[PDB]
Amino acid sequence: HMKVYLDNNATTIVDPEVKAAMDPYFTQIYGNPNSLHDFGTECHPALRKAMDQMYEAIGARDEDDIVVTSCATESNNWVLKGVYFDLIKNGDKDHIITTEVEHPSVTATCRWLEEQGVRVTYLPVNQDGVVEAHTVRDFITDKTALVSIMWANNETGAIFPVEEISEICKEKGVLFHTDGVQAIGKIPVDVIRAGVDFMSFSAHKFHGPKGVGGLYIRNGHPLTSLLHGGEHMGGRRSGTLNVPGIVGMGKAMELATYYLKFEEEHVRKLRDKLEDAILEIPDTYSVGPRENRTPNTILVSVRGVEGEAMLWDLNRAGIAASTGSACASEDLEANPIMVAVGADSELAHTAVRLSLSRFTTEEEIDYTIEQFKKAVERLRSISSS
Amino acid sequence: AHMKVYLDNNATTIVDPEVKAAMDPYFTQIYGNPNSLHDFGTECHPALRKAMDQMYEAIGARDEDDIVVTSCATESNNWVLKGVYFDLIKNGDKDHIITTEVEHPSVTATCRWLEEQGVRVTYLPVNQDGVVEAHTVRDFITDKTALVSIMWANNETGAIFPVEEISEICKEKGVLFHTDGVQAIGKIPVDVIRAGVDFMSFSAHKFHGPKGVGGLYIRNGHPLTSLLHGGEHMGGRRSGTLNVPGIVGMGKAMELATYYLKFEEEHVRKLRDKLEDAILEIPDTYSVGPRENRTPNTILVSVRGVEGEAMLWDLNRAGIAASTGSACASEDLEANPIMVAVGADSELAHTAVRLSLSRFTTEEEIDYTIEQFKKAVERLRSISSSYA
Repeated sequence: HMKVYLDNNATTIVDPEVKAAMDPYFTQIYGNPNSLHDFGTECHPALRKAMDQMYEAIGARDEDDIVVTSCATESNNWVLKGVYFDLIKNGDKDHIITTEVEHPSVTATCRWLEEQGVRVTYLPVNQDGVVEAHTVRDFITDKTALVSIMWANNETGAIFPVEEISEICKEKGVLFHTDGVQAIGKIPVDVIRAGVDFMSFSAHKFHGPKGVGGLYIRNGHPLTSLLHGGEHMGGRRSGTLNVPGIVGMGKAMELATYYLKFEEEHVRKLRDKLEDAILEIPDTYSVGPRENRTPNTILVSVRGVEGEAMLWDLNRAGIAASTGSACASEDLEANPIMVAVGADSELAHTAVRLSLSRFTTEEEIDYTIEQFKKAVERLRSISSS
Repeated sequence: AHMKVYLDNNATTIVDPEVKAAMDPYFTQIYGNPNSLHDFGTECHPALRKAMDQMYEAIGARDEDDIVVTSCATESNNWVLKGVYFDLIKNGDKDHIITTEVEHPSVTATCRWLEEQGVRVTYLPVNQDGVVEAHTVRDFITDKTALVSIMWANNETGAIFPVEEISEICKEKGVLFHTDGVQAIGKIPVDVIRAGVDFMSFSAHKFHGPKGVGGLYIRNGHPLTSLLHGGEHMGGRRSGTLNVPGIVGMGKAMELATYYLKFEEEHVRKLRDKLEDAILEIPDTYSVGPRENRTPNTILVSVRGVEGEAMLWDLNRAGIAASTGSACASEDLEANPIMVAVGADSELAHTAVRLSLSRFTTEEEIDYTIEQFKKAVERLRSISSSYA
């Protein structure tokens, strides 16, 4: 029996060196950075180094702004509700474009905004689990305020063509926000090559602590504060700084870009080994093309078995994984495949999501393969066909 | 001379080594998402349950009430103000909020933005004793008042507001009552039912908890439109992955704060009174606010000849951390010169030195601060051409 964590898309372990970087800023270094005395300013070089690491990690420039939030949920709420306030309730706009596969912090916010008179089109997702740039350009009107498309999906790992969406969005002169939580540490992130106006991210996705996130803004574009008050974060988000959170997030983001620049094959090779091994089981289908998928993600549908049952038989074996919505369909060759769908569909079935990280060992993978085979055989023997 | 001494506790506090020890496992040892169904995710569930229990017991909340964990009391204040505006003003029949001129910027600036959306706001001035009394709030409530938001205790003077009577008046008039209780936890007894409040904001890093975590208490699970929408974290009232270390730390810190409350009432109050008496032995010095209505750990002293910012800077050169506080010159009923609390945006305001202790303050630190304070006053009065 071995405990194995493959739910990294939900949360990640804090790198011990990141935790060590955070350690002094609880009891040793505790002053408020907004104070003028030496106790308050003692953490200022650490905050500056952290902010520099974040700017460097995402390819932001000096002109741009990076506001530290409590989580990417805050960031999504902030950009959606602030653009609604700026260009819809006090502007001449009334439309937002997004996808039916976004994180709940975007979907539920969009539904509340629709409860405030905003027209929102949740764009359906194509066979590859992606939304393409021509659909969105066909859906931009003269009243569209904002296009909000996640950078990569958390259930399938599919990468969205955020750059092409940016080109079109700039053509129509509409702001572009992306939920980039799944991008940091897994794919190259250059927010000027992506052309996005706003980007949300979360530290606990790339081995930073929980309780700290960020929102990126291009060229300090105006965005009404979600949290008003004091002049923390350039007067854009009030409240005492989560000093350990900031220090840790910066260290984690630097480490994420280092391990993507060199440790890129270790995670990708283990993901592909696991996926090949699982796909050698009869009547298994992996959702989404691997060549457009983050290196750490598999979303597998097992026929005969149900995703929750597969999840709990894995959990009994010490393996943590999660669920993902999928729909039954075919390709152009008329071969049955499993494809992405919004969770709120009736044609969705639960597939098993397995997400690795840079801390996954090959032994963990051998154990996971063996236990996956075991669970599949035991459970197909007890149900349906 | 130089000794580092921290007397700016009303701004932020050191994390109790026990709170840090309670937090340590929940970064790398226990890291699963509490919203997951596998054992990795649920492993932290008992710590969250225990922390939530610690909070409810610490503030005297009941089982019906809700305690939603926020990122900071700034979040809580923004949430309560903007949510009541959404519920009872934009989609209701109210348009008035009553508050004070001495609120934290989290509430003042929010109120000004609400005024920018058509909300009538009355910033009630604060009296000589540095407090707003219940009868004036009653005089200002109409049948359009949606919410009364008055801080529990002031962060510059430490003056305690009569939140119980204000609640009584609010309940007679049937208007919701929110308090910024950040300054109350660890310094005064906090029972949110005896205070009669409908909403209360608090922040962990004020009572020796970590930065990045706060809370909002809600009576009886009163409806309040979410500031952060999404998943159903915190009963669907505040989305976003739980700050597990922050929650555990906040629970431990709140338990410690209520335990140490009598240490703070006795010993810390004794050290505060020593420092304040010693400082008041200097000619032309005035303590803002009556002590018999003040949190045990706070002094706001106005010096006549010296300027507050200069006094802060050379005190810091001596290793002493303190802060500023707004004050206005006045007289008492006997026509004796006194310094009284005033909003920061007044032009009749000058800077007084704020000194705030904690349960970690030593009598050596107090003695050193007394000596260095006297030195700085003498030094800066010795350079004045005006002072006499």
